[PDB]
Amino acid sequence: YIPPEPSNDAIEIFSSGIASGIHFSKYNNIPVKVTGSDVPQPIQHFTSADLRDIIIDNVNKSGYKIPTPIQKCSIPVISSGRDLMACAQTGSGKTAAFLLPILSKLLEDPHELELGRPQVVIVSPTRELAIQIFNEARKFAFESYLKIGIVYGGTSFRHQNECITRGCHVVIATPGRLLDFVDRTFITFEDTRFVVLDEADRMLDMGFSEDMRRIMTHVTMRPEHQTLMFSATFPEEIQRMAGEFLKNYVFVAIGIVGGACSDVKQTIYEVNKYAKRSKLIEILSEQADGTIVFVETKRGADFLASFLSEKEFPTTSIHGDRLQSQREQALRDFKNGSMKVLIATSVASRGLDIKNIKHVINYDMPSKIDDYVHRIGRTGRVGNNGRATSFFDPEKDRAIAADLVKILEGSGQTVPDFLR
RNA sequence: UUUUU
Ligand SMILES: Nc1ncnc2c1ncn2[C@@H]1O[C@H](COP(=O)(O)OP(=O)(O)NP(=O)(O)O)[C@@H](O)[C@H]1O
Ligand SMILES: [Mg+2]
Repeated sequence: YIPPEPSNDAIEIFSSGIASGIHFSKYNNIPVKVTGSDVPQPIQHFTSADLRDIIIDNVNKSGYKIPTPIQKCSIPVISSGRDLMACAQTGSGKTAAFLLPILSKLLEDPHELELGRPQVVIVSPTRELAIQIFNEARKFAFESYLKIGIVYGGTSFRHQNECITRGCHVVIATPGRLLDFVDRTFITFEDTRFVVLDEADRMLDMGFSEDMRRIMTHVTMRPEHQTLMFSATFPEEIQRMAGEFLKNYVFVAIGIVGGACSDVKQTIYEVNKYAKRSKLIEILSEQADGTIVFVETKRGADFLASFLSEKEFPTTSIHGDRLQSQREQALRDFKNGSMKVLIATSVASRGLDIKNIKHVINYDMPSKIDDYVHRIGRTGRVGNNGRATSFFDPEKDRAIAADLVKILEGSGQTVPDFLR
């Protein structure tokens, strides 16, 4: 496919991001928990966290005034050479929480850039999230000698291998296409001093564990390396599995682990399978701009997108059955307003940061409450408000009624009797 | 099922 190359104009490099909301201040009212031995103190300002000036400059140009709770706790820990497990609600700044200190460390204590040997490997559960992280990295490393780069499936192995063999300090990647570059020995980890697993709980779950074990357990892995794990959810059982790959690690949690973001007004409707589509148009007809509808299957996303567009709703979709180029273009169109409605499977439930997403609709409830938390988290980020509407079907979503209630109470939302 | 060479 050969995806479009990223521009270098500071106007584009800094076009990605959401402006802090009116509730930004509410962040410090959130309880903080830290566990571990001699954990460095939390920094209170970007200009007092031992960050290289280049980095701080890019932060100011990115529009940040105050670090968020996880950034305050995470930055000093990473800067200290410590391993980290960080939990913080969706849209609360976790990406910068690990890029700033890592990027800063690359300039502060430089090592020669070898070929096919990255100094930082950041892994992602989805392709679009990989490129998003990739662009934030370019944003924070803007106007420096640092070379980023990204590797992910659905693209021509040649154009990526190309960009990489020019040498990259930081490599963002999805598991599959990385194990490919690795089994073909074009990529090796002798110089990898930072291994970051974004959406870590997902990277370590049944789906990805084997591939993830192989990556981190590779015979080529530099014995001395920091391992950082971040996520808005982290089931205890997965936190135990993570520990095997962490050394004397610090644990930080802002708020309730796996807790939903309190800035998203959540509403749950009791709808039956065949009553869902009219309800959807009912809602979209009332207001359709900036809405993402989450469905259960790939075929379902495509069917619904086609339906909606035949009814005068500028709609596009994203899921695994579309060409990688269509997946990227669909996000493009949603970001610049071309498309007003985005239909998606959980391929877009985690980490995506889209300014236009003003409403999240769970057309189909997910089977796991954690997936619910990430999905509604695509809205109401950075202290801003947001709404999430979910269609609860008694015919099949009884199993998640219990966890949904807890998440609802836990985020200060109202619980409808039918869930009880 | 959804992701993931
Ligand atoms: N300190 C800050 N001040 C203002 N805005 C920020 C700040 N830090 C990050 N942001 C922005 O807010 C959005 C949320 O950051 P992001 O790193 O995607 O959060 P998250 O915690 O990773 N979310 P999720 O991946 O859904 O759990 C991004 O647009 C950032 O640009
Ligand atoms: Mg994230």
